[PDB]
Amino acid sequence: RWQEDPEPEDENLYEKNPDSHGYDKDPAVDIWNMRVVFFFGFSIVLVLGSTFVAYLPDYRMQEWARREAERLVKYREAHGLPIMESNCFDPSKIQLP
Amino acid sequence: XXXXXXXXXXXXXXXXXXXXXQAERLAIRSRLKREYQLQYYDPSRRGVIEDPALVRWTYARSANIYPNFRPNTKTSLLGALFGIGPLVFWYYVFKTDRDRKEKLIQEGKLDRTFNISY
Amino acid sequence: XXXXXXXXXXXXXXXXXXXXXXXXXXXXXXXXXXXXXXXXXXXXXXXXXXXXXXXXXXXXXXXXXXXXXXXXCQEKDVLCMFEAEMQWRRDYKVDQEIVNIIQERLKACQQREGESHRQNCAKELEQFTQVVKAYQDRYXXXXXXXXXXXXXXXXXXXXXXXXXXXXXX
Amino acid sequence: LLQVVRDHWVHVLVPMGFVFGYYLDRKNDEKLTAFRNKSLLYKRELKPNEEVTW
Amino acid sequence: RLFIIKPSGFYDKRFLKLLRFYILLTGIPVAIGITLINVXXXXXXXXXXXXXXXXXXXXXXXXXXXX
Amino acid sequence: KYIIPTIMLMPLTWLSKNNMIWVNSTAHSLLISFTSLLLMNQFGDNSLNFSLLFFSDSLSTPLLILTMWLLPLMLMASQHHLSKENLTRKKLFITMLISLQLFLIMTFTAMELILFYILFEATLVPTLIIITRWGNQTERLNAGLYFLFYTLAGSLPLLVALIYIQNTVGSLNFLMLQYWVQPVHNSWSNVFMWLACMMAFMVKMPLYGLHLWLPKAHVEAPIAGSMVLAAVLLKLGGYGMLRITLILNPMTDFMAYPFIMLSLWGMIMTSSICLRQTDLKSLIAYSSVSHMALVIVAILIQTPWSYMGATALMIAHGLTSSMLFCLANSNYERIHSRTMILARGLQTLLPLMATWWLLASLTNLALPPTINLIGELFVVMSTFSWSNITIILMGVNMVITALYSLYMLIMTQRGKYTYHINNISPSFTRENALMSLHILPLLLLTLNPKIILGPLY
Amino acid sequence: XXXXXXXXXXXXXXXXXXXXXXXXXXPRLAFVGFLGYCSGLIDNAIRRRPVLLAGLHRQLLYITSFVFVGYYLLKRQDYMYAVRDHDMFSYIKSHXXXXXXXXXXXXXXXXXXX
Repeated sequence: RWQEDPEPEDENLYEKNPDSHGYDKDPAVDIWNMRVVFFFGFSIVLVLGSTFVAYLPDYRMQEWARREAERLVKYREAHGLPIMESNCFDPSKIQLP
Repeated sequence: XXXXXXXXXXXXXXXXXXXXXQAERLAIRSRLKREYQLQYYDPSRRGVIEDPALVRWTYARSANIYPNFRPNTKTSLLGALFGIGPLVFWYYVFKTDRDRKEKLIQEGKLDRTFNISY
Repeated sequence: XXXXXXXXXXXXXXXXXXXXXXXXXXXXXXXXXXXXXXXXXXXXXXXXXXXXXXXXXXXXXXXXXXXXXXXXCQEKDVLCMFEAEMQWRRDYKVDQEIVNIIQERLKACQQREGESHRQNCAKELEQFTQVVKAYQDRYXXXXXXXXXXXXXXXXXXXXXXXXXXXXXX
Repeated sequence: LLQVVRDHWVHVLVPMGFVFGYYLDRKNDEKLTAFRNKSLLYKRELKPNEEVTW
Repeated sequence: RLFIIKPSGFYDKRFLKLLRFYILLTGIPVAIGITLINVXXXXXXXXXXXXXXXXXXXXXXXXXXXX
Repeated sequence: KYIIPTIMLMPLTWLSKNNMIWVNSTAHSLLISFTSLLLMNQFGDNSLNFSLLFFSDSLSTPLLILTMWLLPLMLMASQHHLSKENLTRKKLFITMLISLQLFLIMTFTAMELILFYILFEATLVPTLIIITRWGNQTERLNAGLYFLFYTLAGSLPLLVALIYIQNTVGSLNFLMLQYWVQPVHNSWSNVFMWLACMMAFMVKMPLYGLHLWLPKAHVEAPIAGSMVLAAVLLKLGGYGMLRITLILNPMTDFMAYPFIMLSLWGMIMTSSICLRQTDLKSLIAYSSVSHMALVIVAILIQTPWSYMGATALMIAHGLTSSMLFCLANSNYERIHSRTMILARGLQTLLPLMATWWLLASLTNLALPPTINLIGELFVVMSTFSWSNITIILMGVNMVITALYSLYMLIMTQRGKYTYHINNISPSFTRENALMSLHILPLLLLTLNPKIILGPLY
Repeated sequence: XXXXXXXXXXXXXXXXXXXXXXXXXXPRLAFVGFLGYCSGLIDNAIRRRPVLLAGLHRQLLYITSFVFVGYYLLKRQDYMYAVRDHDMFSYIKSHXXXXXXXXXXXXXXXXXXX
């Protein structure tokens, strides 16, 4: 005996009494939500957001370092012999052992 | 797995026991087909049928894990050597390659001069 | 320009003496396509460049130099270390793209000679070997991920080898 | 006026919540006034504007 | 003439129409983005004089939209 | 800027009328996610702190954007479910996602370890209520108890680990202050100091041993498929392994050596089982073990090249596996069973969703540089500098990466569907929108993957 | 300090030392005030009443009680943390030998490989 356990029924919107919809019940709620504001995020976050990502606001010295390096190369080539790296941030250290 | 001769039509006899054996197979085959026939040929259904044989097939791997394994014997220990064992196998491989590498850095350099990545 | 070396000048001059034919297929197509749409593209680029007129100069490159090195200030304190650690990371990010320019000098040599490859150049080959070897020893490349505090220990490790080897000889 | 106020009441709270978060988190820099002109890294002497930039 | 094999199609073709309608709706600032390089000047390489370090944009090269 | 408008989503769902709810929760969340990309991306040489230590800046975390990307997506696929039940029950399990979103933002933003810990385990509480309810099949509790007693058993040793560091060496706090840390002398007393910090992240990032936490959470489905995306967020939610290994124990890598070997066998054996399995959701559940096992390998090498591949794979897997689970949910809503063999039929019945099935499957493999080629290949390149033998084992895994994807395709690419009569409508306008919102952000990362991998990039 | 040495035993707030100045409209007070409003939301869940937010207007009693007790509770918090620091600084000044100072170094550290 189940008494009250049997209550399960198959439910699907599909097309019957909905015409063509995504939201369950009411045609007025469906059009204004599932096609407007659902695709408003598709227009602002994806299309208008594509301008940002990494392009435009430099992004962690990716474009800045190229202009900085080139002027340091031409300066050190004319005067000094060693190119850039020779002794990195070390000038007269107080012994070792 | 294959034998000396491939089994397809090898060793077959009519007899009396074999004639009733095929009758036993068709008795279950027709019984399970007719309940499918009653479910397929009606427009009132609309949906995916359950079938108790297919659910028990998925239940064989997803469940029946700890109800089994109660007789461990020597078969379980052989499976442990095929599992935990190969983890100890590479321990004498990766360490020997690293000790080969670490000795080269300190004395007699083997690393390339045009190396900078990582 | 200026920074990039490259070749001085290319020759490139056609003679065309053997066979009359239809002059040359390469020469006739070059003269035809130069006025067809290449001249129109040059005119459209000049029309947009002149339309700009007013333009901002802008600072572009920023200064900020030295501000005390990391191998001068010691002991764990946020007031002194933070300015020193920013300086080392500035140098490390630039030196990543310093090698890139020297690498591109070797890239320019390979195409311009082609058949010669390793027989000529020599100047770009020597310049690449000197920098990369110095980059391997000084700017990590062996001492894990980038850290300014660990860099002083890496410089001390190279200094210890120089003091030990010279004392024996 | 009656049709807009009765229907929408919760819809205004979320964009205004962003402005409220924008104001609150920015004003926390006023608690951390130390190191504004001191320490030469981005330090500059004032000419017309007071205390460089907020 | 034959009835042929049938698919859904109506649900399928509508989504591609509904997708592209909102690409085209925000395809206008893409068209303005081309004219921003055309009408307004981008950037010129010049040495900075000691007067002002940062104004509006601190340090930005190429594209007016970056500033 | 980030927190406060996320908190205001809680009174939004309750104050709004019964007919709406879902329209307000999805639309308002999309404009907050736009503003996250607007401000967080700006950084100098070393990423400077945001404000006071409550929620801080991002140094090597573009993974916060992924949480903001799923912030509306965890509501789209859950629309098919929950609709049959009460209106008060609908509002409750949207706010449990909002609470998840509240705690998940706090984990990635706040540059801490002490207060980060009480946000690390705090994500487990809303997910527990999510998993233990709405489960269509049984054994919810044989997955719900296993959800905590795997994680909390490993993560409670952080209380005896993290506090022990701050009592001896200054304080943990900002991490930008954390340069007081001296290298570990490596002794038998220092063994359990390293293990307690690791074992917490050894569970959330699944290995070969103690990995059964993950398949139980996936097979026994919480709600439809949108909550399984939050289970993907929990894998990448244990990101503190990037921070602990670099700062707290830099000299210690000798004790990491056995743990790499465990994760290396958690690549062949975890893939082999992911072949003959019956459940469609399980064949994503075991492929997610091996894909996140690649990250654990990269962390313990400690090379600058490996962290590039590590940070990439966190975002790569976070939008490919979640994409695969939405496809699993789209078959679960029509066939009403997670069986692969029974649910068979693409192109003939599902014409446009089959192209989304192809794009999601091939992204698990190394396609033209989307994110997974910048993810997987970068780790394989970094493993050779560790040891020469690795690619002999790692190359075999590259064969079976196809065997997750193609076996999921072929076992659905048969146009029979004799037993199945359902699935009349192929996909609703929201269902096709789900599939696009996962792949097209990765397709935009082809142009610039700087905001996909950035630990000193 | 746990045991009183200078402070008077059993106090209503402090009274021995009053000069500290309590916080005005603090973010800490707002969270306790939020819990006072939150207690006036879940009380209608116990006794079934229409609307948690727009129900009975006895919620003002719940907000005020959390603020009034919370203000006194946070006043002790600012007081006890001050005394804890006051005895700490006095211990260094009086003894001097217990504290040691060290600044500026050039010590070698072990470098990690790979």
